[PDB]
Amino acid sequence: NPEDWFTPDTCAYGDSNTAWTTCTTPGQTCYTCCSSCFDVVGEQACQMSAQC
Repeated sequence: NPEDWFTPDTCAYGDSNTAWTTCTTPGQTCYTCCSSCFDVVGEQACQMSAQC
């Protein structure tokens, strides 16, 4: 679940919500943020949910 998979050690975000939602919206970092803000478990779950 996308609170759990959050890796703030490398995500410039303090909220797993704001993080996931960045990764699933057009910004500077949509789909790729799934990789650079979540563990591999959250990555695939985000990269399958991430539509810019």
